[PDB]
Amino acid sequence: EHQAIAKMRTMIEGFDDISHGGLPIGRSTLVSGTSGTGKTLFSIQFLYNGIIEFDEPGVFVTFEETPQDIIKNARSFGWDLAKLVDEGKLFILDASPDPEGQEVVGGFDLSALIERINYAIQKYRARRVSIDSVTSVFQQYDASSVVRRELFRLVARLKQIGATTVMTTERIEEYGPIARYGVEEFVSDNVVILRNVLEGERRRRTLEILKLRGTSHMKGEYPFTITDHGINIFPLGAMRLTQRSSNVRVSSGVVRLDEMCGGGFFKDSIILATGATGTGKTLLVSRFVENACANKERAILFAYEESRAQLLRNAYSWGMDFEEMERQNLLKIVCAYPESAGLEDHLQIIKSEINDFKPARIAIDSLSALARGVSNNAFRQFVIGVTGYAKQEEITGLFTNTSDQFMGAHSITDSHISTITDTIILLQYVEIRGEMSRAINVFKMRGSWHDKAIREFMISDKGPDIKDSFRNFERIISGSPTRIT
Amino acid sequence: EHQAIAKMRTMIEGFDDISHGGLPIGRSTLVSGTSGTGKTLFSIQFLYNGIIEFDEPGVFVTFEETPQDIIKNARSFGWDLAKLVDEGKLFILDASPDPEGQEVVGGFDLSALIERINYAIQKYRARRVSIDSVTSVFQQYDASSVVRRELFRLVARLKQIGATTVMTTERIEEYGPIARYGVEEFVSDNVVILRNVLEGERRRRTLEILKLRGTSHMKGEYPFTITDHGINIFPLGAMRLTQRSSNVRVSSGVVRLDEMCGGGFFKDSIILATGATGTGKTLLVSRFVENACANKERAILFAYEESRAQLLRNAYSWGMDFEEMERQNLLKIVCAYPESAGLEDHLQIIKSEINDFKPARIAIDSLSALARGVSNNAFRQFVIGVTGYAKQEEITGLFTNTSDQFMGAHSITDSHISTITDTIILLQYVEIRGEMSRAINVFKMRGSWHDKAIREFMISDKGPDIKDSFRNFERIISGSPTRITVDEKSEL
Amino acid sequence: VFQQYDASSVVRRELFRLVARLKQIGATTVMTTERIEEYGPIARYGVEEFVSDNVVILRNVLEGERRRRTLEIL
Ligand SMILES: Nc1ncnc2c1ncn2[C@@H]1O[C@H](COP(=O)(O)OP(=O)(O)OP(=O)(O)O)[C@@H](O)[C@H]1O
Ligand SMILES: Nc1ncnc2c1ncn2[C@@H]1O[C@H](COP(=O)(O)OP(=O)(O)OP(=O)(O)O)[C@@H](O)[C@H]1O
Ligand SMILES: Nc1ncnc2c1ncn2[C@@H]1O[C@H](COP(=O)(O)OP(=O)(O)OP(=O)(O)O)[C@@H](O)[C@H]1O
Ligand SMILES: Nc1ncnc2c1ncn2[C@@H]1O[C@H](COP(=O)(O)OP(=O)(O)OP(=O)(O)O)[C@@H](O)[C@H]1O
Ligand SMILES: [Mg+2]
Ligand SMILES: [Mg+2]
Repeated sequence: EHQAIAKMRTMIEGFDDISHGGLPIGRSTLVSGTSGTGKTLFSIQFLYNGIIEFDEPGVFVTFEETPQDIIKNARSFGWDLAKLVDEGKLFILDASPDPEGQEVVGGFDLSALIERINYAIQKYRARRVSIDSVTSVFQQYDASSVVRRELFRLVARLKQIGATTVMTTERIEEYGPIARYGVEEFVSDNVVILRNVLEGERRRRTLEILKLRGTSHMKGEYPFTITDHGINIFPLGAMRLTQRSSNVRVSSGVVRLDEMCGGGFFKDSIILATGATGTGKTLLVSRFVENACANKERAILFAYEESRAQLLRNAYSWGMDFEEMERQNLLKIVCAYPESAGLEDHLQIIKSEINDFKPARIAIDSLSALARGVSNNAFRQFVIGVTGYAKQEEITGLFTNTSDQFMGAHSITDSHISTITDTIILLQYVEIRGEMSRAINVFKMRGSWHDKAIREFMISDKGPDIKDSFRNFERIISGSPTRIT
Repeated sequence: EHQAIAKMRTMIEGFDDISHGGLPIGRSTLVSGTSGTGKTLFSIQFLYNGIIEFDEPGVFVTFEETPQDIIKNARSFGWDLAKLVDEGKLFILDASPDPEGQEVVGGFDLSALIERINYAIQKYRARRVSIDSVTSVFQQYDASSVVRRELFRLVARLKQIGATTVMTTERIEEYGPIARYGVEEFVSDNVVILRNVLEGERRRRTLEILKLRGTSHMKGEYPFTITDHGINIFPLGAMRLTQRSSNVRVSSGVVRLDEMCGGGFFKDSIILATGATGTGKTLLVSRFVENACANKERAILFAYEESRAQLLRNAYSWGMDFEEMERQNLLKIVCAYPESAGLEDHLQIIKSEINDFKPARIAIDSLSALARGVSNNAFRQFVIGVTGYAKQEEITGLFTNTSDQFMGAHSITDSHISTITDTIILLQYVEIRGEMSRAINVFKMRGSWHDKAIREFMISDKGPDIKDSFRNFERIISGSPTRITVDEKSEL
Repeated sequence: VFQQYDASSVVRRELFRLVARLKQIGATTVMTTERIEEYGPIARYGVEEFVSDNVVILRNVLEGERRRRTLEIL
């Protein structure tokens, strides 16, 4: 044809954005990865989504797994392929070998198979084809050049037939050659690499479109997660800087704080509370989560440092009954150890729960605990993710950070998140006469005026009481002021 | 079946959590690793727990070790296989070669072996199968493709038989190919990798479930230990943030402290005492452990810096008789150099002893010492483990930390554990008039009010005496203050 | 000895034969092997590791021009 290469949607979450529309129609895409990367799942989801969203029949050619198994496995994702096979929308073509045995039936090899796939295609009026582990077929006794030819032959016949195909390959090195024979890379029109990178005893799955002959696509690796719903990719670099921005205000749950912020936090905003350990970030969170219930709004408190029970003990000791918020179905507590997941996973759990609960406010107690272990770059990516999501969803977010050093801290954040944020509330210890007092300061607020004082404050059962500034002192920011008389 | 694959529990501690229920029934799981990683043990434990806990017979196929040796080595874990063989619950089928000699044993091999296996399975009504090192079978003269097919044949036949199987393979590189031929990884539906990673001159064993076709499972490596009870895995990432939390108070063993903490520590709480060397962390510990005996409760003191003798000399000089606490069976001391093991080992020793003694209190004199060498992330993981265990077990835990720099310390912890902890007791030196005095502060307390004073304190034979704050000083925290007030008293 | 002209599988069989006969005889044996890399495969043919009951690795590590010998029971 005379125009811009057309793409078939995969409907696999996030993939069509990365690929700028989908898989190129009528050509085949190589998808390779090491064991357990999700090659097989990709290729099934491509067919399954075809059938269920466009009523495009599919043909799935298997060389190793058994059709019963392919079917059985899909149940993991709540997919009934046996039904689809019955309705004639899906056809799994068994090309695996005889557990029993013979060695002279496939002397007509590529040729013959190519006929059965063409027969199947015509028969079911197939639009999508997935060949699972072509690699395993020549893993009979071949050399690079022999593979290049067979692959080419196949790709080509399918091109003639007009089918959009997904071919699956295996690799042994996460960052080494693209597929086993260092030849499939160049014979396909498109290449997709699925990686399961190790790094620190944790595993991180990434998907990469290495090339799409004829169109554009997002470059590099994107994290993804295999869930009950199959492959889920987050193109964190595909999120646009187009979030809605209002002037409406909301309370912090602490009136005086509201005053200092020039009448409260903005609804559309990302508020950061930083401070040495024990300064009172968590008390603010409690208070901010409570204010959303007293106004009959839903709030989620994602906790990564305290148990659901402890959170309740400490909250109740500050007034506020978290128990009720729970029943009233106005407040939801989560709680998990940063270690019980990858940032990718965490991010999704968060999104996920936000979707099932549709909160108005959200508080993540200690981003600084989520940064444990992870790389700064991996972590920043996470923050932009959760931040950006809350921002485009009109949810007001309160995030917490504990600074590594009490008193004398020379930066707002050790991870340098402060720019990714709209409002920064800052808590610090101040040594006043052999005692450790606290001080709160609205460091910055983006669309408002806010107070510039570093007010001292106390914590009682009643909660946070913000008092006055240390007017008669110098170097209050050092943590060790110098009362000047 | 219209259901997603079901799993068989291995009962191997920690494994069913990592594998979300067990191994997939009717399929085979490839377990591979380098020499001495624990392959053979995993496979034996899988059959053993199969028989002892569900009365599911097992067939163990062996290609290299002798049935007598497999039975003999299992005695290391208190397992009498010879008995089970006897009662027809376990059947070791010997597939090893005879120390004499025959050629061309590749063909009939698989097939014969397969009905030998089928025969045995059918004969004993086996539900579980372990094939030990299939690897060694084609290690007769083969190339990758021949391996791939043979494997496939075998797995397949077993699938047909309906057996849940554990297959074992060797590797030569800790992070190299999954299994010798670079082919086994793909033929198997499930793959488990046992690693015995070096690093420093210590070895750390990890288990990873790489893939389970059909279901979910935890990802990554998990440290485990081989013990007299076999493989023991700690899914430190599977521990849930659901620990019970009470408002009950308990004493620190120092009244004045108790006041400062708004009436003593919380029963449910992790306490951290920090400060430069010689400030008295160990004194606080001793006192905290004694307090649990004087109340006839059990306490364990895991010490990593002092001998059991030294602890006793120093204790007695502070009053408190550790001798009695011992006899009375209320106090138990441990002691061990951080270097005499890996963090995984330590964590387990701690847990183990907490189970045999059921303490109400526990103190670890110096986390800081356990941090010697180990990486920060390995360490933090360790702390969350001991910390969380303590917490879900209602045991009050006091941990100690020596800061790397006396005076001027700008962070509570050098390893940044301060967020993992409920109450923080800080000890510091204060230079006052050419002399080194001490100060004690309750830096933070999660559920109470605590005192914000940086009180000076002395140490005598009576123990710790907490005096008053340094009100007329600026830069206390810095360790080197400055006195103030320029108006003594004059006329009108 | 097999450094005469052999491949991995031939070595595994021969070793196994020897070790086996020795165990029958009732002897407690120490068998020595060479390696070329201080941290690579355990022994030459990457096969002796699994054929023996116990494995001990002697290392002589370089690192900064000094040499440090270590013994490990693997
Ligand atoms: N419901 C589920 N929830 C979470 N993860 C799942 C679920 N089902 C399967 N998985 C995961 O997905 C993986 C499946 O990968 P898959 O079968 O797609 O093919 P593959 O890894 O590409 O290739 P191979 O045929 O070599 O195994 C499993 O290893 C497992 O980690
Ligand atoms: N009932 C109470 N009465 C007086 N002060 C309290 C009370 N509860 C807590 N506090 C004070 O508040 C502090 C608790 O801090 P909080 O739980 O708000 O979290 P944080 O400082 O933000 O974070 P983290 O606890 O992880 O360091 C304690 O140090 C203590 O001084
Ligand atoms: N009771 C025990 N306590 C602690 N460790 C033990 C005990 N018994 C055995 N071990 C350890 O476990 C190891 C046994 O490993 P195992 O026999 O399970 O198989 P392998 O290493 O997987 O394979 P192979 O030795 O056949 O190459 C020993 O090397 C030893 O380190
Ligand atoms: N009988 C005593 N009388 C007066 N002071 C004592 C007595 N015993 C110990 N001390 C003092 O207490 C200090 C001992 O410190 P302690 O045993 O409390 O542990 P630490 O400071 O926490 O840790 P570490 O000893 O490893 O540095 C000595 O430096 C000394 O000044
Ligand atoms: Mg907190
Ligand atoms: Mg000490």
